[PDB]
Amino acid sequence: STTTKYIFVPIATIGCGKTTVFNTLNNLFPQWTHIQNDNISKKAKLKICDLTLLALEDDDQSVVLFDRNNSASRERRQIFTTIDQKRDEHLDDTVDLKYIAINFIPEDLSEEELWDITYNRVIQLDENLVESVMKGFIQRYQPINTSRSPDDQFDHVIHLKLSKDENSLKSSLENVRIIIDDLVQNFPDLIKEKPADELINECFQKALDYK
Ligand SMILES: Nc1nc2c(ncn2[C@@H]2O[C@H](COP(=O)(O)OP(=O)(O)O)[C@@H](O)[C@H]2O)c(=O)[nH]1
Ligand SMILES: [Mg+2]
Repeated sequence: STTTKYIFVPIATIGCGKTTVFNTLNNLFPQWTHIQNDNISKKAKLKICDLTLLALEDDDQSVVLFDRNNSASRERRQIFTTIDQKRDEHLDDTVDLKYIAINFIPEDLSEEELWDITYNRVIQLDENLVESVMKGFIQRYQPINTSRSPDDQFDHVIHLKLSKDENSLKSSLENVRIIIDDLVQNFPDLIKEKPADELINECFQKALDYK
């Protein structure tokens, strides 16, 4: 009849834990599709928006974890505009697409704290290179604003934490739990009942200790 598919869109900078969070989710939900912009050649014929629509063709596949920073508003605009104009190449008219923003940078977080947390995660000439690339994404960062274009096209926003780890609880593991609880409440057809907490912890351990 009618199928609902989902595209999870981060708003993040480097080192906020996007890949760790998305890998944890995909370990829990192997049927979801994790597309990593960092794995795509900057001269690939099919770019991330193309691979996203390619994935959503199968009745198999209903979730794309769109793994890219999108720190700048123009990068969110690209997603909405490109998917909107190309989806009829791939999907029939019975497929409803929903866009879920995954906000990695709390609105009250200072740029200083954002830098301290992410820079220490990433380091822990090539150092200068990593640092200046990280500074570029932060320089371009425009916080999510659903009161105006383009972020008003999101169907839903999940607000994550970004903290120093406290009480031996990794920030990204807390965020995995936040996402699961939010989806169970707001999109109950997607995940029917929550995975066991020990399974979430193991799936996060796998992602965290990925080298
Ligand atoms: N201490 C700590 N490290 C984390 C956390 N989340 C991710 N990391 C680590 O921080 C680094 C960057 O995480 P990653 O998921 O690759 O960030 P990305 O650039 O947004 O994809 C990796 O070495 C992760 O293992 C966290 O909550 N706490
Ligand atoms: Mg990454």
